[PDB]
Amino acid sequence: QRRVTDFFAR
Amino acid sequence: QRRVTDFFAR
Amino acid sequence: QRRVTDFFAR
Amino acid sequence: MFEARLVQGSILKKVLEALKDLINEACWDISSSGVNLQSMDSSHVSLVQLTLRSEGFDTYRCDRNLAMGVNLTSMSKILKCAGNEDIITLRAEDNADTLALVFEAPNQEKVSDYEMKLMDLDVEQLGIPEQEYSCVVKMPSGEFARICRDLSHIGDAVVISCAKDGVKFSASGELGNGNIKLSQTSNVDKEEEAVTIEMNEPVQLTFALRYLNFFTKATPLSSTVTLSMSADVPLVVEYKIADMGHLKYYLAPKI
Amino acid sequence: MFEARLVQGSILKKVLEALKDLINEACWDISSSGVNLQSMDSSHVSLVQLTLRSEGFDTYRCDRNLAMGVNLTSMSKILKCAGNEDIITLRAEDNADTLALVFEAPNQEKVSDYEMKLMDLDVEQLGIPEQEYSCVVKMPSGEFARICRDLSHIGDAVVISCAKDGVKFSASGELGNGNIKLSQTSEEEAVTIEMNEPVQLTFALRYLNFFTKATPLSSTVTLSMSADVPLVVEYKIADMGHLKYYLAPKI
Amino acid sequence: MFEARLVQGSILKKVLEALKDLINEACWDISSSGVNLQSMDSSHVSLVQLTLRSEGFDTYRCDRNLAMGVNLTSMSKILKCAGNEDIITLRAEDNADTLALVFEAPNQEKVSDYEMKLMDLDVEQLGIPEQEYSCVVKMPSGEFARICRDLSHIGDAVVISCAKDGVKFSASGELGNGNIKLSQTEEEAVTIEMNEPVQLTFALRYLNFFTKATPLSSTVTLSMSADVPLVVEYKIADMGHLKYYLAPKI
Repeated sequence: QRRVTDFFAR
Repeated sequence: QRRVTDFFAR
Repeated sequence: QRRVTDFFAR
Repeated sequence: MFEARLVQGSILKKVLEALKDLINEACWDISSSGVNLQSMDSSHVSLVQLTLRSEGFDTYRCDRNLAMGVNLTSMSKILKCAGNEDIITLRAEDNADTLALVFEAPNQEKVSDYEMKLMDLDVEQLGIPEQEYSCVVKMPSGEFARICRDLSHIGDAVVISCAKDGVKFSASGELGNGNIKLSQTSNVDKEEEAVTIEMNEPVQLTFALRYLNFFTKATPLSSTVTLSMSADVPLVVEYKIADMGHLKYYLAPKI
Repeated sequence: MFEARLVQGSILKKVLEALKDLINEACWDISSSGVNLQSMDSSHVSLVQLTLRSEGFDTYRCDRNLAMGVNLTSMSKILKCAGNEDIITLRAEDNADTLALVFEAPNQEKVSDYEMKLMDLDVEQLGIPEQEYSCVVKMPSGEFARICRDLSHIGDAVVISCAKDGVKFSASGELGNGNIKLSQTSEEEAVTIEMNEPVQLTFALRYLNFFTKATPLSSTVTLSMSADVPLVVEYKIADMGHLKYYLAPKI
Repeated sequence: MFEARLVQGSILKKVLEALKDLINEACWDISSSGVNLQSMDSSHVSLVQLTLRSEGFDTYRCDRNLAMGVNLTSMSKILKCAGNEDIITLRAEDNADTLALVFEAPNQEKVSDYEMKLMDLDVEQLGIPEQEYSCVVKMPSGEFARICRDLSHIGDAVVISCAKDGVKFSASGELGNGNIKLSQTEEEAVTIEMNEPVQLTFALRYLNFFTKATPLSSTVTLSMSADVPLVVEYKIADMGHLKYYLAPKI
């Protein structure tokens, strides 16, 4: 499982 | 929380 | 209580 | 002997749903005038006052007054075995410590016939005197349940405030707080859908919701419920049992 | 290979509801003549006897006889993934230890397709020969359930007494005791009694309650009793087979 | 101040059912253009993106942009006290740390009126850009739920494979394994705008929390591309949308 934090950022 | 004990008798 | 393994076999 | 037959059986099932959850044991007072139950819950905070006039039974024989001590849980488990359309008949040998119930399916086939042990029950019944009340609110019994449950998500206790205009239920809680205002209603199309207030003077009182929630178990007995309050004396939540009797609940207020 | 297709899928879901709660494992006997399951529950007090004649399937191919060992809980969890209107097809590669189920939504452009591991299980079947019974009661399967549940609020065991006039279910309890009399009636709503001689027997309700899980399989149920021999609760699976439950009596 | 009135109250109850179970706290971004909520669940694996355009409210006033910090559990417990036909009005004194909700029964001359404490919360969220996706599947939102629940009896993770013909959800498990194929076929329809084939693996644990939005829409659309998040988009008719983002595996 990847984190969806990993694909997009602030 | 007063009770019904003390509003009616017997 | 009883068993139904009492009436029928192999 | 005593022998009462009730054509609408469901009334007696609906009754024991209201009670069984609030009071385990209770003394039924049988007499020619009919069937009278009065009990407090084990906390002594609420009081139940069932009346079923003899008038409202299809058949009613009763030679001497009885005091039948009934475990209401036992009697609920038995009325659970009665179909809704079933014709329920109570029968008690006066000189016996058991009560018989007979359920006749109104159509066909079949007749259930149960028999339940009674208990000795010296119950000091209380003397509720009849009174002018300050406020009386008649409203749909559903809307009263809907209200009591909704404020339970908020708070422990409801504050019932009552004017001419309308009536306001208020609760404070950890998460927030809320107010429900019912206004008095003319333009309905149903006499029972209406909210109406006979009001001598304004009242505001605080009650435990814990309890009002057990009371609303009577909600399938009546279109409407009436609330009677006065300054520093018990709330009376009265469910009419059409053409038969009434079920009154008394709750003591706080401070 | 073996491959059976059932247009009314719901029958097979309704079956596995009746069973899964009474028996975890069970051996399916596949053959030309159709599908035969016979199991006792873990207590050895009740016995289940499912028959689905091959006749009653829309398609039925079966080259050698199989004994498919199925965990019924596993197979219930899978039939849960089948819509009631779905067209269920069982398929077993003979030379394979897995069973495939295919659910086709009665339409097109939706097809579920599951595949469940099978286990080795000794089909030591019991003998049950068909018999003249003393009493046979046919009644609505609903009313039998309604009765069995209601007496459970009273007692552990029901006493089933049977005359010409009607049939009487009785229970004793801590709280009191209770009696239900059904009379015989003059079309599945009917109560009827083919009666050689009167019977009164005692059975555990615990069990009769697991049996009534079959109630959505049939309009009616028939009860066949004789003096000191097992009760047979037979749910007809219309134009397809039957599900017979055997319960041993007491004293 | 800010003050919005929504004639179809049920929309706001249905929303907070979808969310409350996935995210306890969340920052509502109020502005002219309307109401925007974006949160990740505590695991940082899923992301929720609610949009309610101001235009789809019966009344909408809002003087400066706000960031209202709401415990969604608290706010669910309160919208539970609102009838489905009720006319819901949010009001937040800018100069206040509490949010008011007023439920007017459209019939009954009855009016519920709750008032809930707000919290400070970092509104500084993620920058999900709009993209061409490889596959897009539109299907009945029911059938998507029905599928996601059914494979949960089988396995932990679903593999969503997408061709021109149709779309296939696959799960492996302890007891066995299964495949559900939808073929292409107004809201009852299954349809696939497809640039190129995609196959991805997702946790069902999460897709099940998403299908809690199923009573918001006739249909749902799934947008996938190679090794980037699945977007499960529930349309909130003539009002906005609720987009769920889930990260794939390996």
